[PDB]
Order: sequence, then C-alpha cells, then structure tokens
Amino acid sequence: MENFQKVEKIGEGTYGVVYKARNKLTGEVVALKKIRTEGVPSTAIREISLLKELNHPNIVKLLDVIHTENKLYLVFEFLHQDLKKFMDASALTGIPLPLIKSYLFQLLQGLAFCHSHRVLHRDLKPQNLLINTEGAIKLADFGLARAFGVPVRTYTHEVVTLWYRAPEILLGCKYYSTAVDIWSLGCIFAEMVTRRALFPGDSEIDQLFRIFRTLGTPDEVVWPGVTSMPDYKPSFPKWARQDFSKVVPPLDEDGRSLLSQMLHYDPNKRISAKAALAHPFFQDVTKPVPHLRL
Ligand SMILES: NC(=O)c1cc([N+](=O)[O-])ccc1NCc1ccc(S(N)(=O)=O)cc1
Repeated sequence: MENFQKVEKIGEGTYGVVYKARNKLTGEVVALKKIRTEGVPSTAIREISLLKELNHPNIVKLLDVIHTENKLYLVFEFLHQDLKKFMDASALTGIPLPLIKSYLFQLLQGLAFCHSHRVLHRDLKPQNLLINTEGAIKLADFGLARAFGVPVRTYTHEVVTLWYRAPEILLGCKYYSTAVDIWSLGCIFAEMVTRRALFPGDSEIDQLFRIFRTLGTPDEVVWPGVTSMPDYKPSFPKWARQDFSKVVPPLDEDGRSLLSQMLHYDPNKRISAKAALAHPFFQDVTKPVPHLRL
C-alpha cells in the first residue's frame, strides 16, 4: 500500500508473505506480514490487537495491526537475520558456547515474560528467533497461533516443520500449556550445540518416534496419564532411553542438566522459563557480540 514501500520479499511464512518495507512518512523500516481467507474473524482481530501491548526487549514488537480493505497486515519491528541463517553461517566452527548461553538466557527471559502474561508461542523454531548486531535475540510471532489454530502448510503448499513440537501436542492433547514452548526451546538449544536438529521428523509419527528413540518410549512411570492421551497407541514400539552425554556432546553437565529439565516428557514436570533462568548453567552468562555479515 501507498503508506509503505516494499523493499524486498523477506519470505513466506505459515500465515502469508512477509515484506521488508519502509514507512513513507516516518521513514521507519519494518517487516510487513500479509495474513492469509474470508472476512477476517473478529475474534482474531481482538486477540491480535491485545498483543500490541505485549512489549519486552526479547519479543519482536508488534507495531500495528491493519485491518483495511477487509485484509489483515501485521507490522513488526525489523531485525536483519534469523537464527536458522546464523546457525548455517556458523556451521563450520559452531556458535561459541558463551553466545549460545546468552541467546538461551535471553530467549528464556522472553518466554518468562510472555508466559506470565498468559501468552504462548506454540510454534517456536530457529526461523522465528531474530537477531541483531548488538547481541540481542528476540522471539517473533508470539500469540499468533492462538486464534489461528495449527496449520500443515503455510498459506500456499509449504510443509510445516514438526521438529520442535512437544510430545503432548503430537499425542493429541488439546490443551497446550506454556511447557510446549520450553520443549521447543530445548530442541533449539540442542541444535545450537550440536549443529544438527535434535528430532528432524518428516511426518507426525516419525517425529514422535524420533523423540521416543532418544528419550525412551514414555510410560506411566515417567509420564502419568500418557497412555490415555488421544493419539497414544499401545502398539507404539518400546525404545530405551539414551544418555544425554551421547545426545548433545560435548555439552557440559550444567548444560545437559538444564536441557534434560526442558525435555521432560510430563509437561507438569518440565521446567518453567522462570526456573530455568535460575539454573546453574547461567552462573557465568554474559552478552557477547555475534559476528554478523549482513
Ligand atoms: N520482523 C522481521 O524482521 C522478520 C519477520 C519475518 N516474518 O514476519 O516472517 C521473517 C524474518 C524477519 N527478520 C529476519 C530476516 C530479515 C531479512 C532477511 S533477507 N531477505 O535479507 O534474507 C532474512 C531474515
């Protein structure tokens, strides 16, 4: 629209295409997301509108929600790179542990803030974690999932990544809790450390079984209530749990301890963002400057 100036097509997300754009009057450079199909549910507009007040240094700011011409555009603060691209760029050498720790700590502060305001992300992945030259990392798209359900293909035939999905979602639990975000962040923490996705499933059952093959097939002992979950099948193969020392080497025991608490099967036992911030792993946390080529 005439209020902007499409610089580039940042890409295509699970909701629609995103453009980098400049406000013609303010000169502000922003990310503009064109949301995907009828008359835009009023329920969704109120929900989304509430997110304009969810402001925190580690949350990508939602600047405006435009519902005009019966269309919905979300205007977000712009950051130049995402964690998926940074991890790929850092693949040869790996992201230094101090920076992995800083990013994890900042992401947990972001989740702690959102969760205390009863807002869930539900679809965290490296691509929606944005970084800047100052060493900051921010969570993008918080709250969009609620009042927008779970999609299999973005807006036009594009495979939804299941790699970071918590087991309770995969087993059909309808009532997601803040624990799903801690699970996703744990998967991302492991990926930053090993430089390979932890559970790269290519189907819902492949995702579940990859989790079971690593963490053991869950049972009533470790996860009370699991055998009564909607999609649980007594026929699931029974795999033994592997040791974390083989899962994310050469991460130290502080890191393995924290990761193990972020990947507990029982969402009720899984560590909260607030409690994770107090974990000994963060005793020596700092805020390094990443090497960014833009
Ligand atoms: N708020 C955002 O800034 C931003 C928003 C979305 N989004 O809504 O889907 C995606 C990436 C973003 N930044 C990271 C980003 C920006 C530009 C490139 S590009 N076009 O130079 O490759 C890549 C990644």
